[PDB]
Amino acid sequence: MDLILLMLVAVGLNIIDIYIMIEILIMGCTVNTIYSASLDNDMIGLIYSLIQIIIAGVESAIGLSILVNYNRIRNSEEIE
Amino acid sequence: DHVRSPNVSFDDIDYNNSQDLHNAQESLLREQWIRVSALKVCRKALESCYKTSGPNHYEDCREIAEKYLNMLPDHRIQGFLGYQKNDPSK
Amino acid sequence: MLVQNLIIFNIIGIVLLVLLNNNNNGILNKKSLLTIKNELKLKQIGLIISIINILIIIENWIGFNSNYYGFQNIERFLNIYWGIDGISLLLVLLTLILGPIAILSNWKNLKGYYTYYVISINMLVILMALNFICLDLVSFYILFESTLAPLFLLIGIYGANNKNKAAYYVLIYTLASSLFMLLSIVIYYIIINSTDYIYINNIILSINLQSLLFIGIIIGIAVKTPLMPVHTWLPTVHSESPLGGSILLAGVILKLAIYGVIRLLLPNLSEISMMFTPIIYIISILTLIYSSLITLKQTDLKVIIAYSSISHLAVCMIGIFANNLIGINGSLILCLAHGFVSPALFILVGGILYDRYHNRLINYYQGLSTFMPIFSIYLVVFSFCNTGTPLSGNFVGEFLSITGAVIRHPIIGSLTAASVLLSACYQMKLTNRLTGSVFSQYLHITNDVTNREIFLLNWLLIPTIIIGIYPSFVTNILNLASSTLIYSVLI
Amino acid sequence: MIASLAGWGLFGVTVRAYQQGIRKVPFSYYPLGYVYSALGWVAFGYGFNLWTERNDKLLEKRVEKLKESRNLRLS
Amino acid sequence: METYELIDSDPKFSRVVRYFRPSDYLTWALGTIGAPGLMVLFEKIEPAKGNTFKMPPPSIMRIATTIGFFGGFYYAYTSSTKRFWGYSENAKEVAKDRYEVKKALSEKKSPYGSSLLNPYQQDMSARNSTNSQLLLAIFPWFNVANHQSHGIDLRKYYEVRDGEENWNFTLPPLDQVKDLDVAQYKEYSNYP
Amino acid sequence: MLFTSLLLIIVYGSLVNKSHLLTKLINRLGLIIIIYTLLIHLNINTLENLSIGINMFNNLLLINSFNNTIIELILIICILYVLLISFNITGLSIIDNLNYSKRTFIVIVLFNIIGLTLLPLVNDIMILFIIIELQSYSLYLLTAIFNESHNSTKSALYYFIVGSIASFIILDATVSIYDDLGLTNIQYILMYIDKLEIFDLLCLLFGLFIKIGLAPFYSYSITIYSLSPTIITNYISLMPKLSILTLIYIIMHYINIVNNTDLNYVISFLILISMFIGSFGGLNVIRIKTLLAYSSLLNVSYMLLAILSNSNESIIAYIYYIIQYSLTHINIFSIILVISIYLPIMNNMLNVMITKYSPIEYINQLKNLFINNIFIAIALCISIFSLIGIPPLTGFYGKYLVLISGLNNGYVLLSIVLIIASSISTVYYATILKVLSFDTLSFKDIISNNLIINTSPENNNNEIKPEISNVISYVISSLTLIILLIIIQYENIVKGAYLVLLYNWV
Amino acid sequence: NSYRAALEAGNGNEGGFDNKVIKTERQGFWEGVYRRPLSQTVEDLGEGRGIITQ
Amino acid sequence: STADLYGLISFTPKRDIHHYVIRVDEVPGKHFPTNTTGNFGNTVDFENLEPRRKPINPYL
Ligand SMILES: CCCCCCCCCCCCCCCCCC(=O)OC[C@H](COP(=O)(O)OCCN)OC(=O)CCCCCCCCCCCCCCCCC
Ligand SMILES: CCCCCCCCCCCCCCCCCC(=O)OC[C@H](COP(=O)(O)OCCN)OC(=O)CCCCCCCCCCCCCCCCC
Ligand SMILES: CCCCCCCCCCCC(=O)OC[C@H](COP(=O)(O)OCC[N+](C)(C)C)OC(=O)CCCCCCCCCCC
Ligand SMILES: CCCCCCCCCCCC(=O)OC[C@H](COP(=O)(O)OCC[N+](C)(C)C)OC(=O)CCCCCCCCCCC
Ligand SMILES: CCCCCCCCCCCC(=O)OC[C@H](COP(=O)(O)OCC[N+](C)(C)C)OC(=O)CCCCCCCCCCC
Repeated sequence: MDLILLMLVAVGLNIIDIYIMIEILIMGCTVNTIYSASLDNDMIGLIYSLIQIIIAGVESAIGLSILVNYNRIRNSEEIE
Repeated sequence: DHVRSPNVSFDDIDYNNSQDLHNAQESLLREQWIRVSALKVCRKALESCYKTSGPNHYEDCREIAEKYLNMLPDHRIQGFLGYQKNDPSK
Repeated sequence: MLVQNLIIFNIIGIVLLVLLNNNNNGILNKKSLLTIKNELKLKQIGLIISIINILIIIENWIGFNSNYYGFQNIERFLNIYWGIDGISLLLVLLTLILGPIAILSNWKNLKGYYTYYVISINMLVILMALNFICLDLVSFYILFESTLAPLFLLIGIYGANNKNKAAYYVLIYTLASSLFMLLSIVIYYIIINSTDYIYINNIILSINLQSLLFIGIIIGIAVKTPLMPVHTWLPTVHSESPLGGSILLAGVILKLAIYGVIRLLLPNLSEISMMFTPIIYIISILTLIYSSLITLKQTDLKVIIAYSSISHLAVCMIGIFANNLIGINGSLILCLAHGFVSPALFILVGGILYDRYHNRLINYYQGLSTFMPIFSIYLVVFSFCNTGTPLSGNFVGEFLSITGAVIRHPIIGSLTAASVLLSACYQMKLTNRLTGSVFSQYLHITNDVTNREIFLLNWLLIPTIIIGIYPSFVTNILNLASSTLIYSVLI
Repeated sequence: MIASLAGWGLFGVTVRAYQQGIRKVPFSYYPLGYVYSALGWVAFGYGFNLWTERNDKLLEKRVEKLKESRNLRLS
Repeated sequence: METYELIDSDPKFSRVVRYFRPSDYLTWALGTIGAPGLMVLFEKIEPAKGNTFKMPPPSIMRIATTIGFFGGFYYAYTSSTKRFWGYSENAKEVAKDRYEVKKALSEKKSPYGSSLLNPYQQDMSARNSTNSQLLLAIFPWFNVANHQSHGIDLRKYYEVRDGEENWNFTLPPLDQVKDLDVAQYKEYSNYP
Repeated sequence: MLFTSLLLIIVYGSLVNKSHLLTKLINRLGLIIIIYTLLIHLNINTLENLSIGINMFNNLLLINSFNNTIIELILIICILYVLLISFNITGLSIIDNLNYSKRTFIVIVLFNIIGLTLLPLVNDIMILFIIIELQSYSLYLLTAIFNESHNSTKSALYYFIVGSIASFIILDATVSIYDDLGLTNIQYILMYIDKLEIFDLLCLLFGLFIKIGLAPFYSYSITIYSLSPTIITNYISLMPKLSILTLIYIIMHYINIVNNTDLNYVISFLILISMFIGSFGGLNVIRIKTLLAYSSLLNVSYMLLAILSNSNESIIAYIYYIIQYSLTHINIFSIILVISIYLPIMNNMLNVMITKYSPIEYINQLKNLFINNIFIAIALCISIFSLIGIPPLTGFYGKYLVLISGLNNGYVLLSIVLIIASSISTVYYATILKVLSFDTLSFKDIISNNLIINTSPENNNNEIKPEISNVISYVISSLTLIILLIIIQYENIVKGAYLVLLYNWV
Repeated sequence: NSYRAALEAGNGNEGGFDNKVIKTERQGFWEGVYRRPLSQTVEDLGEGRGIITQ
Repeated sequence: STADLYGLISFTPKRDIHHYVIRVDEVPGKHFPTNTTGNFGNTVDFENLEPRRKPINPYL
């Protein structure tokens, strides 16, 4: 019951909700990596996980920076 | 002046040597126009014989006309690609 | 050095015509001597160059041997080998002669931009001329599609009311089809590793792979020469295209397809041609019969001649696919004969009548012999030449092509004789109507044929009669070259 | 190689000439632009014919290793 | 291909700068003053403002020199490196390298030098900096450590070539040179 | 050279005042930085010594003669691109002041160039997922450089969201490969090419397919390109494809080791659909940037046919195609950025709103270009004719070489479709050429002082004042003749393509 | 059946052509030859309009 | 000659799971940051290492 694209119902109906879903999806790839690194007793995989957390952090900032500028644009009249 | 025909049968050459393959194509052509010319001379006799004989042209030109009809089907330009690209022995 | 002289001279000539005219754009108003008298000093340069190109081929003609087998004047320019044989000599010669007549036909019936028009005509003439003197399938294609760029722009800029409709038709019909020829050219380059003529003439391919190559190439040929049922682009183009475009289009461009059969099909796909020859005859003969019945029920003046050219290009294809020297020689002579009579008709129909009365509806005109006697004289003569009169060059082409078909297939090839009757119906019905009954009430009496218009007709009529009366000027050159295409084994 | 370099030098001149038509100015405007363009495209010409001459020495040596490999298949 | 003798597959930063031919400094000289010149030439080709020539601000002529300086060094750095790898003529350099390496061996000192890095870190610093010059255009990285993964056989410094017998060098066997792999693991095979 | 001077420009950028003259001169320093990088790169990198492939930085990056060429291609296109902002394109301040307001425009470009060049060189999944982000982020920042605009910002937000999804798809595939094998380096993975799940490399490509805008993901690329300013769309519609099509080719080179038949069918399904959508898509459109966006999709479709076939003829076809389509794309967007000075001015109907970000937005704004500037129109016609495929322009050999590699590997269906989509596409390239010239003679006698160029004052009325800047006109002239006159050097240039090697050797 | 797969199995034309080796068995789809047995032409083209007879 | 040159270059040698190019020029694990000899599973001895697979540069 994922082949019916059920997850789209679970997403909210705002742009900020789309941002959340992406970060949840990227977090799924880190938990899988930590699962793989620990079982193999490999510290190379845990380095990958650290990079995924750091890189996905930057992407969050750039997304909200664009959204904040975009939201400011509508209320950018500044007449007074 | 009057350059001759370099008689070269395809079965003697290897087609890779392009200069040879050109000779075997040209030679097969130049021996086919000679047969057409010999047809014209043979038919040039049939016309003169027919007129001079008059009513006798069924007997005084019998062999000439017979030979002309026998040689007519195959005394025409046939080209080299027919025999170049085919091997009759198989 | 033919090609090296030919390309360089025109490239030099194009730059000369570019420099003189476009130097005066600047910021200043066009008060210039060159554009005085409708750019007369820039048209004359263009007319001189098209005459000079004729002198280039003649320089290499006197060295040409009519007895040596193979390609002559073999030269490597731009990493491409260029050669001339018996067939390529006459088609290049014919192409260059139509150069000056195309320019001279539109000498004083354009609204402007004569410099652009002149350069476009020369580029079409040179690229067509270069197309017969290449030596590989790839180079054949390059000069077979480069003409689209000037031809698409020439029709759109200098066209009739429906030029937009026709500009698409010439561009897309000749590209959506010739692309199907690019596939077959590419297949040769993959399995043989070269597209050179002599290299691929000696290689036999499997029975299936010849059919796949034949279809890909016949598709690009059956469109370039209008053959049913993909003939529905030429009549539109001929109606809308300018007089210079119509002269070159039905004079040389449509003959490229006949020459395309010689280079791309007969030698290297020889076996499959014999398999396709009965199919070609059914397609061609129905093209002849239909395109002559369709012409009966037409109305437009220039469209009527457009369908006439299709019928006389079906006779060429019937003759060329015959497997004998009689069919092949007559098919080539007819292309040469049709290279002068067909352009001449467009001068009468779309270059004299249209340039004065500015209409193309056959209902208006009748009885033009009353006040235009000289126009009628060339109308009747070029009508009887176009129908296959014995003293014309069309008859020699039409007799040998019909006789060549009968030798290959005596039963279905007999239907090729329909061209003798059908060409008389639609053609004379035009000539009978244009020169019959009282002078039309819709047309005012105007100037008769001028000196310029007389000149073109006299220099498009004489080559037609000369070939008709004594075609040995043409047959002797072709006899060696045409004998190579024949494929037959007699035991 | 002077035969080849002159070809590029002419090609560089034509670019400058074609540029004037873009800018809508008479072709006799600031003639030095033709010399500068000719020198520039000769410099690219010199560095091009070297690149082609350098290729030929590379390609033939790679060809030799290819013909040996073909003879193994042709055996 | 125009190969030569492979002096050092991973030349050290201090040795690359040392082996700068006089032409190499000239290249660095051009690049340091070429960048201010190119800014001037650009104004000649088309001015930034107006339709007339105007020399760029003196402040820009200062930063452009800095870009040219750090830009022209790498052209010198890359030119010298190709002589070590064997991609460029190195007859002059081979003479210099063999003299120093022979001098190092003669004095019972390592050719590479003493290091502050344990045997793993030497190996690690080899992989990071080796062939880094192939990306020196994109971003800098240099071999600043005294490691030993230089991809050579030290016995090629033992045999005497032409024109070297005059130096009168005596070379001990490799098992007695300080700071080498063969002369370090004498007590424990795990530790140097 | 990039890293050392990019930091210098970042510090120097904010130290000096914000003035369009200082910003423009700083942009020129960006041009000088890129030029030095090319000289330094060409000096140390050769095709002869990189044929084997040389590992760098602990085997994180691997460079060979194939990735090396694209790096040289990326740098050269950027040099021509920076000429659009380092020099005047039109001359009039109103339309050219948009390129000089943002100081960090050149800085962001240099951030992207570092990302662009290193992406083909990735040899480990850890550095793949990083380098794709360094390039991907630089695109989102670039699309939002003009934050006053409403369309440019909404483009970047739409671009950020889809690009993040593509990054997650790419990230997930690399984690899946890591979970099966436990290894990271691609060369280590090659040992286990027969035992990992091969479709996980396809899931990796599906991420890269999104970023270059391949159907069915084409929807966002057309929208984004049609909205961003013309100065921005010229860079984001070409550069990401240069540095990703090369990476796709390297991955496809690895995948063809096993020669999975199921994987070819899935990719061929995408190739087949893209030619359909890229051809029928542009038939009914009014915007010029939307048309070129559909043209980009179709020419990406043609290149991917060569990549999928992936034989020794693919390298010759792909190397030649990527170079010629890049110059042509630069040539067209250079012309469209210059012919904005012939627009008419009102003195209404349809209330058509034209903004200073995209002065040329509809195709019918090219009318009478044959009249206004005939030499420019011929350059535009030649560029358009190349994309059509009129021989012997550079475009013709691009399709001729793709068909050779496509047919050599048995892609008979896709080859026939590629030709049909080449014929269908010709309709909406001829529309551009119809607009320019087809009404020349009906408008030869026109009274019109209402052009944008006519606003500039007359300086002397005696001296000859050229209508266009020197540098931008020369680039158009240099690229126009390369496309038209490639027939001379084609045999030699193709020989240069023979020498490019990707583990062919013998 | 593609040319590449056929070429790698010896069904292509990599080693050039020769005309003394006349193959009785029908050639492959992609294979090319200089010369062919007459009986194959008779099977394909059929006797008639110039093959063997006139 | 032009046909023979293109025949050689355009040929694509078959690669399968048995023969393909791996650009690994050494063996990992000679030195580890800490605890170099772990479970004593690292059997490969670098003192007696067999010669590696050198790449074949075709231009040399
Ligand atoms: C309690 C159970 C709970 C299970 C949770 C899921 C419930 C089922 C939800 C729908 C399932 C449909 C997909 C089924 C799995 C995906 C297909 C698959 O993996 O194969 C299974 C099935 C048969 O496979 P089989 O032949 O047995 O393979 C054996 C090989 N040794 O393959 C099939 O033949 C299935 C038929 C699919 C073909 C028709 C549907 C495809 C066309 C519509 C697709 C929708 C649009 C997608 C467009 C793609 C976008 C480009
Ligand atoms: C002799 C040589 C000639 C060469 C060309 C020969 C082939 C030409 C084919 C033309 C035949 C169909 C065209 C004319 C039929 C009219 C189609 C149409 O108008 O749509 C009808 C239908 C909806 O009806 P309606 O919108 O009301 O239209 C009424 C018009 N009287 O809407 C429909 O039914 C549309 C059908 C759905 C579209 C399916 C598209 C699938 C692909 C079709 C081919 C496209 C090329 C694909 C490959 C290239 C791209 C990858
Ligand atoms: C045989 C080998 C030829 C190779 C060289 C070709 C040179 C082309 C001309 C360049 C100069 C130019 O673009 O100039 C433009 C010229 C001349 O315009 P005009 O009417 O005099 O301008 C007058 C302007 N007034 C009225 C304001 C003063 O017109 C042309 O465009 C005609 C020739 C090219 C048309 C088609 C080009 C597409 C080619 C596609 C691949 C074949
Ligand atoms: C108003 C103006 C309209 C246009 C008018 C037409 C102008 C004609 C100009 C003639 C020039 C000429 O003659 O050039 C000739 C020279 C010399 O040739 P070579 O070096 O010996 O090469 C040998 C050539 N073979 C082997 C065919 C003989 O080659 C050139 O320079 C080549 C032109 C540049 C080609 C473009 C690609 C190069 C960069 C690569 C980018 C991918
Ligand atoms: C000595 C060997 C090096 C050659 C020079 C190379 C750089 C050119 C700098 C010259 C000075 C300059 O640009 O001067 C400015 C001139 C003229 O400008 P204008 O258009 O008349 O503007 C008006 C100027 N007034 C007011 C003085 C009249 O512009 C040119 O010449 C433009 C030529 C374009 C560059 C050609 C080089 C192409 C190289 C291609 C490599 C891929």
